Amino acid sequence: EDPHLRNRPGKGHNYIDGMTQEDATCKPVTYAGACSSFDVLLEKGKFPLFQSYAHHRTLLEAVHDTIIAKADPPSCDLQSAHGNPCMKEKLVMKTHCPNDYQSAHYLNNDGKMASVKCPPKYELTEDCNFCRQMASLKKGSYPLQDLFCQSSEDDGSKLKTKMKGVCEVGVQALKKCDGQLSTAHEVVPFAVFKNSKKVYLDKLDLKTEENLLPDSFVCFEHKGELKSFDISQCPKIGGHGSKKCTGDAAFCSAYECTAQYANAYCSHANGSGIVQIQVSGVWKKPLCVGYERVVVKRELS
Amino acid sequence: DPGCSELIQASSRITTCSTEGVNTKCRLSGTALIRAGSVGAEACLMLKGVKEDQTKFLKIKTVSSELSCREGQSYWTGSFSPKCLSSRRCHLVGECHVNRCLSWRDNETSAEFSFVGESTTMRENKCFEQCGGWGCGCFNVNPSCLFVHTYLQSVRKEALRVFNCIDWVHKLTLEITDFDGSVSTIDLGASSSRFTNWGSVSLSLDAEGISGSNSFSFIESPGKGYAIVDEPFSEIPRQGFLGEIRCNSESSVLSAHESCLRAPNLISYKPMIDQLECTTNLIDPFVVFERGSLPQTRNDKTFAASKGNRGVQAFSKGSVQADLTLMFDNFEVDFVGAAVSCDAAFLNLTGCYSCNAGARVCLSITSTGTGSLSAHNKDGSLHIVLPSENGTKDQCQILHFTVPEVEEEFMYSCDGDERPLLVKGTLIAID
Amino acid sequence: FNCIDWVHKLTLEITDFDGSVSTIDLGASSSRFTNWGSVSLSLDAEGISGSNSF
Repeated sequence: EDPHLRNRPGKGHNYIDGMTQEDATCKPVTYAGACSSFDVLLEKGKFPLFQSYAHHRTLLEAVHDTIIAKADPPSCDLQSAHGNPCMKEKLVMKTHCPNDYQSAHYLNNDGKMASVKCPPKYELTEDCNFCRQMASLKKGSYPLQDLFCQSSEDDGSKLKTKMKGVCEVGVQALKKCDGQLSTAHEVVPFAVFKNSKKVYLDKLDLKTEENLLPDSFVCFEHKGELKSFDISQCPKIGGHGSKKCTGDAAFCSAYECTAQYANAYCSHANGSGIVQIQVSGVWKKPLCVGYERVVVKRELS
Repeated sequence: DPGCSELIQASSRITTCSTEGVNTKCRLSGTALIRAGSVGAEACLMLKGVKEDQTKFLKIKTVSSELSCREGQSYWTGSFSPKCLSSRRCHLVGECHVNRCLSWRDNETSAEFSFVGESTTMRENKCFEQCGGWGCGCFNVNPSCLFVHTYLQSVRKEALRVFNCIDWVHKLTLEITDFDGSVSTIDLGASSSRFTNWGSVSLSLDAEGISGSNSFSFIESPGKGYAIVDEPFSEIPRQGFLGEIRCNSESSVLSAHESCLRAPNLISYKPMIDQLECTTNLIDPFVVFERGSLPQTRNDKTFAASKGNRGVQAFSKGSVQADLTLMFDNFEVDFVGAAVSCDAAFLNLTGCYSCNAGARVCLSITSTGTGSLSAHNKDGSLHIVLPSENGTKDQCQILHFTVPEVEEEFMYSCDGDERPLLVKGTLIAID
Repeated sequence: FNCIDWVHKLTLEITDFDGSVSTIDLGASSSRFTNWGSVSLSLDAEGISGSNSF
């Protein structure tokens, strides 16, 4: 159970159209390279969600996995005039972000990955509204919200945001408040299904069903100091693979292991498996559960 | 057959509506009071939109009258058997000393049994004095020591959570039916408060209340029935009473964790040179659990377990006299203005008059789609609301009367147009 | 020495299923250690009061 927070299952891509200037050190994501769209997620005591779900995908990797659609335009230009579609959705996200950045991705209303862009030479400010002039400039994207991603094909397009006591949150127009309302800033989690809308969460109820999954094992190497290798190259029971790998009872109980004859050591991961959600009193399997800090307009007499 | 009985109308102080896309969306925000029903009878708050056919229903069905118990101080007890490990060692060899084996500390691990480890299993270290010379097994004339490393092990394959009661809470299990159609089941006890999607419910008026449960302790068994003990609850883990070796969780009892509490100096010992017979004298909880297994009647009631939820309850033989308090947290209630029509037919009438049980009615509603039927008399005494469905379906609800010779013409309307309907039937005197 | 209480001890000669004979003893609510598991006396309604003054 060695903590390896660099191995990315699936595609492992972190780039958006219109600003593909990070496809050299982040396509795919491995131990080699420097990408600001992944190195900021490995901070100590800052992002506990990504540290808990280390062996899971994110948002950009979910978009590049051909399992969810992207916003149009995917990269709104903050430099052009006559407004832009990416203004009313990001202006309400009153959060902090460091400087020397050029992009910031988030979730819109249609459940799509909406991001911005900054052509050379412009950098984001403290809020991220406009771009100003400029030391190295991080050409990646700073995640404004903490979330994860996983593989799921469960239906749920007719399920929208179900909140109680809140008339308007973020930018979506939920229930109609005939009386008054109080403007406040609170942290409200959200969720997303397979081709649905941005369903906010009021009672965060998550669980992890750890099962024998291919993305829950990390293979090492044999020299004669145990570095990572790959998990998709280990042979299976009745199948075929490259170099032979072995391990404990978990790796040998599902795959093939020869111990001495094997050339790799496959060990069990930590904090990975089937993750479901509890919304509308029923258990569902979403794509990614996250949270954000936006404007919350609750009810008031 | 049993349906809504206490049918009241919502006041206009907290009732509002707004037309959005030719759809009257009624909204409620306030506190309303409704009369609770008896066993079988139901209660619902009928909503009034902006016209006749726009009328919903919030029917709530009462399961039965339960008397739940209030928990508080509890602990996890169980049976345990010690495993003594003796190892006699001569003097001047290792740690066998005449002045060290006598004043031997419990937290210190002896060298003769340090290979076991410093795990979380309940253990203790003793030290007895034996003999010396060639008469037992030594070389010096000084007496030898006896290193003892006794550890506890779990005997019973299951644990029990012995709790107590301080008051009997009269809990009423309710099955609230929402306006859209989502059926939810909750419960209200004495002054409990349960939040829902459309607001929150709470019980106000109470009636049954057994007083005198502080001198009785209960036994809970996971997966099986409960029990009852006829003695006051014990808290101090002393010797003799129930709870000599207790813990705080099921894993702390099934695996014997060090977090459990026990009485100091409770394991006996019998030093026999090289032999050892360590034993305890704890009371077996399964003895009282079997001698007092539910059902166990007391005075004039019947104590039993609950169905579904874990917890002790009680059954009584009294009536149901309570008042339910409703609350709406701005719940939007929409209804299409183009309702469907349907015709009703009389079937039978059997029940009682001037009683809490009321009298059930049989009505055959034949329509073309899912709608809502509204019927009202002339003197303004009763009102009938039945959810209309497609095809010929059998409906009806509880209708209370004040005369055994029921004879009153009712006018039912499904979408605005009213139709006459005459009902009849005899009833019996039920108090 | 003295005696604080008279423990009703019952010397039992438990015979296993195969035929192994084991002689043990059980008093009040004491438990022992046998090859087939463990055994302990349950009900006990026999005792002699007034033993501290002897």
